[PDB]
Amino acid sequence: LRRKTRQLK
Amino acid sequence: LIGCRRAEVARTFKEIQSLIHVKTKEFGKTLNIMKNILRGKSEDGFLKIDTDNMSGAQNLTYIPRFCSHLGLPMQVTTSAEYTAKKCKEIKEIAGKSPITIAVVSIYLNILLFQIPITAAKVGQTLQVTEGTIKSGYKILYEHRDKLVDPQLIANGVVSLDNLPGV
Amino acid sequence: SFNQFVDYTLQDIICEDSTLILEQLAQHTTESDNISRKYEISFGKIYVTKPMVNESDGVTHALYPQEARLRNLTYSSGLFVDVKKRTYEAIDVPGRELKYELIAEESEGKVFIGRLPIMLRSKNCYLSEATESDLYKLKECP
Amino acid sequence: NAEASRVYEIIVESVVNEVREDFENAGIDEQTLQDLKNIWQKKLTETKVTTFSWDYLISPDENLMLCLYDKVTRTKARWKCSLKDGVVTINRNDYTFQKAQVEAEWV
Amino acid sequence: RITTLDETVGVTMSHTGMSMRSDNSNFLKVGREKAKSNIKSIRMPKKEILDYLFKLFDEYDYWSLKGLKERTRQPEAHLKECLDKVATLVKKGPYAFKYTLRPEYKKL
Amino acid sequence: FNMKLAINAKTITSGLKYALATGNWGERAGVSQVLNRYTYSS
Amino acid sequence: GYYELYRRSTIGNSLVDALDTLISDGRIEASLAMRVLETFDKVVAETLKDNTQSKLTVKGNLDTYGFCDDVWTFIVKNCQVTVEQSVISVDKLRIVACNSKKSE
Amino acid sequence: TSGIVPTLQNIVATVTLGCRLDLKTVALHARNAEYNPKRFAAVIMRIREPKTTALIFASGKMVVTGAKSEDDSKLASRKYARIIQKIGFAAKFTDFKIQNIVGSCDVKFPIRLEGLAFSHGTFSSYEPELFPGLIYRMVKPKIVLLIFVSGKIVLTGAKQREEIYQAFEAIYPVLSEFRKM
Repeated sequence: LRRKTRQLK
Repeated sequence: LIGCRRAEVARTFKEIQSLIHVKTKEFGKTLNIMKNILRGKSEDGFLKIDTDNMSGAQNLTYIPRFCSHLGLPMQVTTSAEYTAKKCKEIKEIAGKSPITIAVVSIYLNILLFQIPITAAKVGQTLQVTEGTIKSGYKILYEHRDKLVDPQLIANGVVSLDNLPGV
Repeated sequence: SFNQFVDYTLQDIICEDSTLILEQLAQHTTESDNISRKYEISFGKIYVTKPMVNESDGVTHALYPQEARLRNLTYSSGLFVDVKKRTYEAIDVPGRELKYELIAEESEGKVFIGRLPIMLRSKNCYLSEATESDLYKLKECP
Repeated sequence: NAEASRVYEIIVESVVNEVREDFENAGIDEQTLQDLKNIWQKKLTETKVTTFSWDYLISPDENLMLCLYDKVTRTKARWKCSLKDGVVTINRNDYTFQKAQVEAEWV
Repeated sequence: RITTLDETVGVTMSHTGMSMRSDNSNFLKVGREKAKSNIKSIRMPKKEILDYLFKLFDEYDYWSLKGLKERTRQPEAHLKECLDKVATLVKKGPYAFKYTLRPEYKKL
Repeated sequence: FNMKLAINAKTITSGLKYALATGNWGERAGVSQVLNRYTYSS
Repeated sequence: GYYELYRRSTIGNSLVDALDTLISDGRIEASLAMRVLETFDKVVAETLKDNTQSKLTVKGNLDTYGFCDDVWTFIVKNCQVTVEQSVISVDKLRIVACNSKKSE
Repeated sequence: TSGIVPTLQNIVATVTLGCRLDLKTVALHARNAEYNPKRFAAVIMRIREPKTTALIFASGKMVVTGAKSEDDSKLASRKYARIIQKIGFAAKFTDFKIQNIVGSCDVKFPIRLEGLAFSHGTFSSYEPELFPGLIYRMVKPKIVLLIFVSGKIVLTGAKQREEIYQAFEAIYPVLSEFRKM
């Protein structure tokens, strides 16, 4: 239920 | 790679596999399947004469790219082209791969024109073991007059004594 | 304007969005996998080369504007950037602030990002430092 | 060998050192630690190997040892192996080593 | 100022596109470092499998298929053949897609 | 991961070549025109 | 729990005949003997790897090999070994090896 | 015609026994046997006086490799069946079939392989950067050939002697026409 990759500004 | 070999602009295997992370097994088998099915489709459709377009070695096409990666002058490129063309006459290097014979011919012409680059740098750039280059240079050291371009020594720009001893 | 764009504005544009960070969390599907990773790529300096052209067979030679005009080529120079890669790992446990540490795997690093067309007689073209008779040698009008 | 003798001495010292509390957990007397020593090295003096200061089927006074391996490289004739961390015996003489490269030609 | 490379253009294009220099950096080589783990197992007798399965359901009632594969180290076909005889998967409950023991073996 | 596949140089190359070849700027019209080589004053 | 290979050593068969004498005397029970053999193998396996420095090489000719129950068995005849040199020939020798991967 | 008859070096055959075999029992009881359950789901053995290797499977199928001739494979299968009978299992020669025969030969002259691949291209495929030997697939019979610049020709994928012999007889005139130096 997780999001794996994400963007860090 | 079939498209590269179709237009006399053929590439090698290592630079293809540097881009596509694929093993040699399925790539070779897929190449054989492609060649068989394209020849079958050409026989079913418009027949085409090969006249050395999907030749296995094609070592004459790999000379100027490696010379440009080494930054050699174009006269050295033409001399290495003549050397690679004349390597078909020698029976002791006929079974060698086109890449290694191109590399050793390029190194021989570098030592002929006294281009100040090392064999270690050539091995680092062209990803060839220095032992293979040394073995090719040793086996081509006896064949002096069969590889050096006769009008190059007729013009006096190169000489046979510039090659270092083995 | 073209000299200002090549010499200064290219570097500013690279340094504006040089840092690019991708974050991977623990993937808590099992208790052995509790590692958070952070991959940062940073574009360092930009280098612009002299004008050149690559051929069909991969042969690259320096291109001059007369040859570029006759062969229907583009009078462009490659751009390279010094990219630095940083990989960070951390123990991902609840109730504790994440502290990322370097894995000491930093490879460096010119990589081709594109051919910028070069305005003639800029600070980058061949004709800039050419003298008079050199400029007729290249089949150009003085 | 003196090296194998001191290795055997420190091995038997560590063995009689680490297990005393586990034996005391069983409720036996401390003299069990004593006489079990006396049957050991005396039997070693009966071994007479190391000097102590104390038609085709599978079917003591025999040469044998036990060891550990990591990788075995097998060819048509050669049978090389990176054998590691055991104790060998040759003609009733025990020796201790780190690594051995064993190879033999197939008949 | 920006830096102009004064060397030969071919040296700069050596690292371009087709470059038969192989890539050597270990940045994000996840496919290389997670394809090296392979599971291999054989057909051991059923009795020890059933005893270990009963022990693990006695430890906790609900498990996933990949968790069972990484715990008891079985082939997928043989693990399925051992599971479907004495256990079943939840279809619509809150613990769906998880194997659990049969209702007749709850009281054991 | 491949660094050559990571950065696609043809994005910048094709963007610059399309913006300088045609008059369209981006992705204003007629920003770039064919040079008028009729006389020197032109 | 390591492998149970260590039973055939000279210290191994010395221990098994000693525990046979204890069983005949009846002051040490059975599972106690099994666990003290287990910790004996543990102690010797941990302490055989750290405090030794010598080497050898083996030059021989095999006759029969086998790989069963995840252990390797070899027989070698007329083999030659070097001490740490000094060399001596062995008429018959048997090699039993276990994998470096730890069990249990 | 040919001045030299090619000789064989490996014959691979199979025999089905019609019985169930336990891999652990034949791995432990037999002397020269190896079994890696984590790697290959069969037991491997070999014998020296024909120098042949047996792939023994659990279903009773078994494969013999490394036979020089047909009678060598026959006696190897006989001794393997004796080993199975004497090890504690019942087996019978229900079906024995030879399925692979290879051979090697020399012509003792260099061959221009580039011209060979240019002329006989519809049956051959060349890739010297992977393997220096030309792979030739002739349509009748089903024999593959490995061609080398030293004149060493390797014929592979045969079942009997007449097909490999006629394959060499057909490949001799199209290869003897090429001469180097």
